[PDB]
Amino acid sequence: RKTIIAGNWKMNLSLKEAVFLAHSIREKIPSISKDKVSMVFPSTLHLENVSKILEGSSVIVGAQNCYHSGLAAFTGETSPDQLKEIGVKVVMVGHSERRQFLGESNFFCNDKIRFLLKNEFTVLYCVGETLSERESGKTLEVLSSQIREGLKGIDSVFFSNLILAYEPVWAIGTGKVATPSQAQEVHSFIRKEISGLFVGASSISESISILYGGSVKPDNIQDLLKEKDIDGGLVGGASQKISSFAGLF
Amino acid sequence: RKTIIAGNWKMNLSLKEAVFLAHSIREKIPSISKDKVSMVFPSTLHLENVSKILEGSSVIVGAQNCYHSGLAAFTGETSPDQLKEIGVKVVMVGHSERRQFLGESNFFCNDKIRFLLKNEFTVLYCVGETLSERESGKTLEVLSSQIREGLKGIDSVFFSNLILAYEPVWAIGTGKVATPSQAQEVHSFIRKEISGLFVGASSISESISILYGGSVKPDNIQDLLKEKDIDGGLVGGASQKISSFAGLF
Repeated sequence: RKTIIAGNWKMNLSLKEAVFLAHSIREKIPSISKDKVSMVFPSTLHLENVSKILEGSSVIVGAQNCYHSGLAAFTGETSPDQLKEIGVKVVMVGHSERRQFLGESNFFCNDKIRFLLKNEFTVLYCVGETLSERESGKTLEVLSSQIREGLKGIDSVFFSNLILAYEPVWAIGTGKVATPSQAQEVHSFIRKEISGLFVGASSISESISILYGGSVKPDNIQDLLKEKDIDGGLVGGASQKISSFAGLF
Repeated sequence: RKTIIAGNWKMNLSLKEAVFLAHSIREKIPSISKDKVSMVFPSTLHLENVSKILEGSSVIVGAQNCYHSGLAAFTGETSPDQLKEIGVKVVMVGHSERRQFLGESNFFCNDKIRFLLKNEFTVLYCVGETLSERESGKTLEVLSSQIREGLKGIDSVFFSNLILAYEPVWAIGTGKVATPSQAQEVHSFIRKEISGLFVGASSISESISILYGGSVKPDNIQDLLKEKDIDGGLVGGASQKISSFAGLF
């Protein structure tokens, strides 16, 4: 099981800032990442640039979203054919901001995930429940649906290229705040749902990385990683400056 | 009233192809565009690149989509702040592929359009009805709604930066085929709806460019431009190779 520290740059950075961050990362992170996998997700407008900078390093670049098609007539969308051409082979699916602000359903996630995994991409699939869902007792039902419907029909032989993240959307500026034990109990559940997904899923459920996607910072990373089923972080704000990002490793 | 020939590269091109097309365009189109405005819309992954190539030329670059926010926490989205930084000041809203495959509503179009126009961008707003809408007699109701709800609350002083396109989605591989008179009667209607949008809209309705977005090719462009209310093209396939694109001017 890999430990992964993934920085999500969201739509927060200028191209100037992205390029400075990329160079800073390339100079520092490979020397301190050690056993941990380093990953970054720049805005699509900046991917080509950032990708050229990080070429030759151990820092993996991913896209924040894509559409489930090769080159074709889909105005506004990015194709995995376009990403592959610039060496980007990781794509994020189902981020809470996309589910909430862009109306992405489990089913649209599933079509992305099927396409990406069939075509040799790594997928970083995000799940998580809102405060209203949690307050209504729907944590289990929502997570279980996100996993089952998100991963429906995916050939088990492709799960080696699937990474999960749990976003405690309920604590995300709500301002409930999530403890490492609260995160742990969700990660254990999620891992148990993977173990039930298809016949013979026992080994895959134990090797799959499940990253924590709530608030992750140098001051709480070690406490999160100590939890048995937490395998890293999908990190927001702290990933967007070199000093905080480097502090995670 | 400007005549505009806008090429939509959709998600159809590799970065290699986009860069070759950009250089080809820069070398040829400025010498033949003459009175016509030339515009291109590359995939977002390629915009930085293409934008650098076309810098200093008369060929205008636009984005195929964006979100209605400055830099902020919207995973997967592109900000007009990011576009402005690389000199892209035109954004397309409401393309039929986005309405159909990405579920974009009139209201989500309206929020994009309000944000873009408030912040000194030019907007290329696409409208059009499906075969089922047309067959049901909803052409008027659909177009009228797309315009009224799309442009709700937009300060009239910003309409100078609004361009329209009509996509005859009903004829778009359906395979009904649209004549220049059929296009004309829609463009005249659309122009009449703009003239009713706000008090004193008479002059703006006569100066606004309304581009035809059905099948546009060197062999039918002159027949389309002869129609009284057709002011250019938003062009798909023919825009994606230099010889066909140059044939439009």
